[PDB]
Amino acid sequence: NDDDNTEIIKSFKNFILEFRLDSQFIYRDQLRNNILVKNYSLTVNMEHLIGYNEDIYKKLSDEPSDIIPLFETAITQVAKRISILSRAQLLNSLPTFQLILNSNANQIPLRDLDSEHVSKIVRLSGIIISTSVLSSRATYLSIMCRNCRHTTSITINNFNSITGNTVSLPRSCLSKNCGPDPYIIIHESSKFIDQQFLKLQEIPELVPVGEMPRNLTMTCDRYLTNKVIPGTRVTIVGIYSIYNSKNGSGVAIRTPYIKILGIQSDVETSSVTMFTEEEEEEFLQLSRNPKLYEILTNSIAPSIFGNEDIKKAIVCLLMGGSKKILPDGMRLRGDINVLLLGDPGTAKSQLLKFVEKVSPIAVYTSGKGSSAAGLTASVQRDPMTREFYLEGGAMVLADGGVVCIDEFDKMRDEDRVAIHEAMEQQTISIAKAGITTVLNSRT
Amino acid sequence: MGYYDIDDVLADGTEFPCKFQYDIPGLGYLENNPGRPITKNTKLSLPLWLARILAIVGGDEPVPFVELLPPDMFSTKVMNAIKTDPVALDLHSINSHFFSLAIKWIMLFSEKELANVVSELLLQRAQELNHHASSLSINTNIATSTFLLKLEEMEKEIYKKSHESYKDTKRWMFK
Amino acid sequence: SLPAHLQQTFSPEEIQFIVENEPIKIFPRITTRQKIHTRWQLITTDDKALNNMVAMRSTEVVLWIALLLKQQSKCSIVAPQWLTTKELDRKIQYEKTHPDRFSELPWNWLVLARILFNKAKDDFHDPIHELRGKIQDLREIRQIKVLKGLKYLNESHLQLDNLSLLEINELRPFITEIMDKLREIHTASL
Amino acid sequence: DAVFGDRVRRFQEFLDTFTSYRDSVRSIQVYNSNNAANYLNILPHRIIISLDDLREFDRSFWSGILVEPAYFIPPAEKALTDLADSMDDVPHPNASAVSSRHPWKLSFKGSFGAHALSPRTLTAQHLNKLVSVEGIVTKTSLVRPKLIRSVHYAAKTGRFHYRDYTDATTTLTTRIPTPAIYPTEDTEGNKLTTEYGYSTFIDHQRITVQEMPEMAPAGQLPRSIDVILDDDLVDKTKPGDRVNVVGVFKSLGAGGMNQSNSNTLIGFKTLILGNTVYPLHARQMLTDFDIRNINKLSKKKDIFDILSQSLAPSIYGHDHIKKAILLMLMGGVEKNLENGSHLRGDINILMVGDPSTAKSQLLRFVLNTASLAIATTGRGSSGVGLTAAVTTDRETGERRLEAGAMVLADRGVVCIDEFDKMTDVDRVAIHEVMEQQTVTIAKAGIHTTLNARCSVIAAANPVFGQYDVNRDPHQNIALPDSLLSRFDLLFVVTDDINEIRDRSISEHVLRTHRYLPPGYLEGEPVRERLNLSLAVGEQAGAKLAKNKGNYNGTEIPKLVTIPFLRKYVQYAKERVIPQLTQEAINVIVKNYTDLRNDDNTKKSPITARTLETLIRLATAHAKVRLSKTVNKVDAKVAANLLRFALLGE
Amino acid sequence: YGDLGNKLVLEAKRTKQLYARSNQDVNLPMYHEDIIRNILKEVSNLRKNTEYLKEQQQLGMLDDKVAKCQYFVTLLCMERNKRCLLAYQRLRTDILDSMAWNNNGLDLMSSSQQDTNNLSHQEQEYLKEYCDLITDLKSGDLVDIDLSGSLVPPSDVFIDVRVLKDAGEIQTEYGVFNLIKDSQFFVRQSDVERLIQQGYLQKI
DNA sequence: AAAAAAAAA
Ligand SMILES: Nc1ncnc2c1ncn2[C@@H]1O[C@H](COP(=O)(O)OP(=O)(O)OP(=O)(O)O)[C@@H](O)[C@H]1O
Ligand SMILES: Nc1ncnc2c1ncn2[C@@H]1O[C@H](COP(=O)(O)OP(=O)(O)OP(=O)(O)O)[C@@H](O)[C@H]1O
Ligand SMILES: [Mg+2]
Ligand SMILES: [Mg+2]
Ligand SMILES: [Zn+2]
Repeated sequence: NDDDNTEIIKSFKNFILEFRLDSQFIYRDQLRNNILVKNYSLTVNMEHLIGYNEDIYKKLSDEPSDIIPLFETAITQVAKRISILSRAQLLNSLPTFQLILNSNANQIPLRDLDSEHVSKIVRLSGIIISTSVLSSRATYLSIMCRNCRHTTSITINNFNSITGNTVSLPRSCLSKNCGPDPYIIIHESSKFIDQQFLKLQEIPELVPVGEMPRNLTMTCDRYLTNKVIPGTRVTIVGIYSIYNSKNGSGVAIRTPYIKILGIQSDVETSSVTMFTEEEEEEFLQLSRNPKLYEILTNSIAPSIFGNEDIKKAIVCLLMGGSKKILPDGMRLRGDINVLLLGDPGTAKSQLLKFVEKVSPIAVYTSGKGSSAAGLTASVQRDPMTREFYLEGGAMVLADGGVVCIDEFDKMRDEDRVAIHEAMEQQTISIAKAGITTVLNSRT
Repeated sequence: MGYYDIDDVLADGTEFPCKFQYDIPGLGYLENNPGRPITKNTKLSLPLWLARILAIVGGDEPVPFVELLPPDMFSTKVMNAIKTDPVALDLHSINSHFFSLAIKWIMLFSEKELANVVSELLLQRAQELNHHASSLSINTNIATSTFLLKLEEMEKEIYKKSHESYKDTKRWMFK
Repeated sequence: SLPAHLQQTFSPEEIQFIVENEPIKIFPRITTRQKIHTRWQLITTDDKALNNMVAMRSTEVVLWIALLLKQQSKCSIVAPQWLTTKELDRKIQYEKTHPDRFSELPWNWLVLARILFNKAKDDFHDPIHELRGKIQDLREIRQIKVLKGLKYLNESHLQLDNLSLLEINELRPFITEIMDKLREIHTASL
Repeated sequence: DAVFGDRVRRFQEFLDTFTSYRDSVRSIQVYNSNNAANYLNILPHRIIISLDDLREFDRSFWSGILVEPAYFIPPAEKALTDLADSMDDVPHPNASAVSSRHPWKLSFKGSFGAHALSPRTLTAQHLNKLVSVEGIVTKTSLVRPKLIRSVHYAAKTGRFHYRDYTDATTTLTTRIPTPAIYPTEDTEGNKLTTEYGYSTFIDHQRITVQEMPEMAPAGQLPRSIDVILDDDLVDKTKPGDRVNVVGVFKSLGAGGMNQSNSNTLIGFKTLILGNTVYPLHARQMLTDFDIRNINKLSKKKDIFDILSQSLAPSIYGHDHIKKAILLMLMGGVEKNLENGSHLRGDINILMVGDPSTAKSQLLRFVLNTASLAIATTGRGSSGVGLTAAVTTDRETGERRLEAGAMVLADRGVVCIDEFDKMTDVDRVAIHEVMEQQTVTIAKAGIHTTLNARCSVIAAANPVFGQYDVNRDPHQNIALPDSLLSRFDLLFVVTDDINEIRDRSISEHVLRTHRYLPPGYLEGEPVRERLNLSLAVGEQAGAKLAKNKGNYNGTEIPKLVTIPFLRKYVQYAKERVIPQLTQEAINVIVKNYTDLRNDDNTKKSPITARTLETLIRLATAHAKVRLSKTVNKVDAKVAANLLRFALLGE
Repeated sequence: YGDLGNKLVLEAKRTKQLYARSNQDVNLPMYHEDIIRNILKEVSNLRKNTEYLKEQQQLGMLDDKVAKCQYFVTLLCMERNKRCLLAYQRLRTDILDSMAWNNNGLDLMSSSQQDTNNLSHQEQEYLKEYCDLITDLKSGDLVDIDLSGSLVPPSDVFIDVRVLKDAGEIQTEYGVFNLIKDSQFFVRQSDVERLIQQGYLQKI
């Protein structure tokens, strides 16, 4: 039982210590650079693992949830080996290292997931619609008894592979005549990590005919948290597993969910500067071009013919102005507004979608299917605890970017007056059900 | 102290609080009404390059014309803040030429309690500087950038030189 | 020369040049012993070895001459003693058993290694990858020891008994600047 | 084992080293003794230590406190209690009160470094560590006492027994749980009667603090954390207050690791045991030379014009608006009579004008410079939820009223934008407040009258896109006259086109935009900054550093800074209560009679309530110059301002 | 008053960054002599004021302390302005010599800025004088050494070279090279360094 | 109990 685990750990250690192409051991230097900056994590490219040996890839693809903790403890063993001197024999504050995977396999649409993808590694893409608040998870628990009153420690991993996975309390004491489970939890001298929940929605253009989009639930932990914001297209690599809901129709039902292993995002969470040196040099070189203005102006909607001043206005809007502040506290606006008011057939709507696509943060909405309460701030109540809480609309979702509104005249007169302050001062004030909050929205 | 040094020249331009220890008729013409003389104990914010010499000239009881008040940059609060945890301190906001002005201030006024604390501060920050410099990519979290934006003006030169040295060594090593 | 700040420290190319300006042993493939023919008659190397030479015998030449002959089929570079597994094992054991002393090692460390692995690939009796891995492990150990030792920087002096050329060069600017700053701070304080 | 004693004696050594805390403790003791039997305030047994001195004394203990307070604070508290017991000297104590056993809990102040966080920054690796968090008070719970130690007596034995109870939130260290079962029988079966008046009960309240929405990530809602505090400081502050709370951040509860869990994804509960609370206020006490300077400025002839000009220096013109705002921020006194009931005391101002004439900016300035103010938008508010709400508390299971927007602004000022766009229904909710400054809630079995004595300032647009000077003033304003008659001052502003004014305002606005923050270059945008270096903060009269106010020279007339003006307002609103005299009465009656019988066109009709406005304006102007009597000059200036606001120059 | 002078010096710092980040001699920025001559005009006004003040001091109606303090203040003003101007010009001359020393002293007008008109006429004549000095320096006892040659140590004898620009045929010692566009040579390293420095060859 | 969307008057 234990020998196979040791063999697998040894195989992974040999892989990580031996993998070199040309004259560089890439993973060891990656570990060094990660430890030096206090980022106890490692990234494995799947193609390298396949090329090194196929049996390890086969085992990982067969039972991922069981295999992965062995790899993630081999990583920390190697890190302690290649970072700490034994000195013929301390702090040793190195937790279990996080494993991150990347792959280039075929994508699978959300609606195509079925009973045959249970406990398998899958890759898929979607849109982020909501992020949950972070929560704590125990990893090393100090357990104390009452009658015999001794000390014990429990080590728990985050992978489950099954609904239970939980050793709540050992039956009987450790050897007089104590109870069944006479233990408590010593909250001090305990170690905790962080977990977060996310909701994913199907990409609009792959929705089947005459259907509505489907949502799914994903869970991430440690360094993968606090990475994605609502409204960002992402590519996820994870495990499609199921968990029971004893609190919650039918018989023997099990709600599926996704455990996040790796996230790729187009924006790369850049919006302080994090760009590569080569990219910064390329941007400076492009800015040195004597005719960058015409190059960018031609770039705005190349399939639209004739409009020039409109394209210049679009470029000036996307670039944006300069925010200013004053000693007495008065704010000054730093955005530019463009209104297109013309005859039909002049391709007004085709520019809006292109501007939405270009901008890093943009939302496209119609003035007909919209409401004043549904744009700035919606006051909802939790069905469980019955408490008022504030849910954002569309204008707050596009803060720091641009908002695309078409058919501005069809919008109701009552609705169109709410945007007055939201643009004249870029701050919205809500006084509903005793909630008095000033919310920021710059767009 | 180099005549043709840009950084020293820039650091010489900061303003220090000071007070007119002596009353001089006809002064203040460069700040207020020229015909109105400046009275005694008048507080002003003067640049270093003249406050240093006007406070030592004397002129003539050979009291100098101006007396330099303790600047707010060197206060007990900052001393406690740097003594508590210097590695995480955002010393860039307090000043951009902090080290050079500290050198000049300690030169004008010998204070054995400043050299040791400043030395310990920079010694502690140097290890983090080297740790970040040795971390060559093979693209980073928020910690590296948020430390890098807390740096002093002069520390950037050390960081860049170390990074270039390590990059050159790595480039020559792997070919 | 100036080139910005390149007047204060050596470039890695200069380090490689100064290292490769060193003697080495060679097993020649040809013979040019004088008929008892053009004299080598160099100006910065003993030509007696190059002129009085015979095949399948040991002799000492400068490293760059050995490399030039290795580019042709006139050379067979003899590997040094410290490029073998049985010596590197006792070496790594020495560093592991002694957590305070830098091990004795020639100052041409890592550089002769890079050059020999680059050019003299087929003349090693031991497999190349194992030797490269052992060298990498030694590099990691010495890096850890250097980081451990750097934690204290006195303003008076410092001692580093067994650091190679590249290790000294890659650390010179940071240590030099920090020590200069500390020294001038102390000097201004008194 | 013995480490507790070692820490206790080390802390005793540290306490003996510094002699300030001993002086404070003996002062508290002597004050408490004097409060006992001499012909209602008592000092709590709490002392605040500055951990800077602790760090300067012993770094090991300082680090132990700031990393793992669970093993360091209790020994310090025990040592402090032992010192207090040793120094105390009471020869004839009481019976029930002697068994209180207050352990003299501590409070901290000084630099925290990396342990001063925000509600969003709190994460897993900051657990079990002393922290200090800034934020805004969202909502509070009800004060409910909880048991600590019970006292029992048996008639047959005649021996008083006691049993002690503790919970997870009671103490920093986890211990074996004890239920609330009352011991009623002895070991030999003797009856035990619970003795009230000898047992111990401590107050308990829970509050929730929210991160400030101003410093939030783009497109992210604010997040909040909850704080538990007990015993002293149990009912400090209120919802809608900026606070800094220092305490221990620890987890509690099994959190599903027992058999009660239903699903895999079970998270723990986190909570902060607050140690101390400080008012942030983005300080509030005048110094001696501050009072000297205030008197020296008030004895000048033209202080009021200087103060009016000092308000919002980046707004061109509108000088009378600035004077009106100055008089409104420090309005007249309220009157109560045994037969006349109550008389309104403050001033409300309404402005109407065509777009782009700098009304909202002045409103924001008034928000920033006021002691207390609340921002409200007409469209984004509901009248029923503006005054009070009904919410069921999760703990007690009962429904209690939650304070509305205007109630929080009691004795403050409320600014409403887009007032004319605000729903007609909710308008009546405003009128009630304008009637008697009291809101009555009679719903779901609660009948209560809530005090709300605030002033309201609003700005509204005319019915048309631009003001029509040739039309009826009632025609241009959508609001009914019933509420318009309440406002004391009505202002109409128009952007008359004139090339001279256009050039002047263009030069001014261009001058404003060419500004650079001190010490920061112009090539890069503004970057966020960290908190203050000091978590909790705190030669005279010869410097005038910020007393004179003129930061930059631009005109012969003087200027004053915002902090000095706010200090002036704080001093004036408290230290002076002027009384009117007959000399101003004659002028007031003469000008009222003249204005009423001038018999010409006017912006609005006038009635008897305008004389009350004149009286309180004269009172406000008497307050401005810091006099206890009202002079005729105040009547003259009030009449001039009213004529400007109603006739026009 | 010399605050405007700081505006120059700060700008100079940015130039050093252009020298620093590039680590290469290219595109020296166009001068700022307008601010300099404004400073010269105001310091001339300062000198005139000082001479007038000294005149009144020698006349007798002026107080000695006022005269001495005004003289000290003005002298500090002149000193700081001169310091700023010299700090600018020293760096300018240093970078000028920097790119003058490596291009064989010919200034490479055939290829770097084209017209070099962003330099002042005084700076241009200084550049010509320094090129004259560079030409004279290797005309002494070091005539057999190319001082303006490569500074990378020679590491290999034969390299592959790929043609970058088209030309005819160029004679060498004992041979001739015809520069056909897009051709690859297998020649000696030390025979094509002059061409490589000029930019006619690529893929070292 | 309080906010928000829909069809008919
Ligand atoms: N200048 C143009 N160049 C190319 N195609 C154009 C141009 N103007 C209009 N079109 C074409 O007209 C069609 C309809 O355009 P679109 O619906 O965007 O017009 P619009 O002005 O937004 O209309 P509406 O006011 O009726 O909403 C598109 O297929 C678009 O390609
Ligand atoms: N006298 C003035 N001084 C400075 N800025 C001014 C002045 N008059 C107008 N402005 C500028 O006009 C702009 C319009 O601001 P704002 O929307 O607050 O004005 P408003 O009159 O309250 O308009 P609205 O009726 O749309 O609320 C601001 O950027 C403000 O700086
Ligand atoms: Mg359309
Ligand atoms: Mg406005
Ligand atoms: Zn037991």
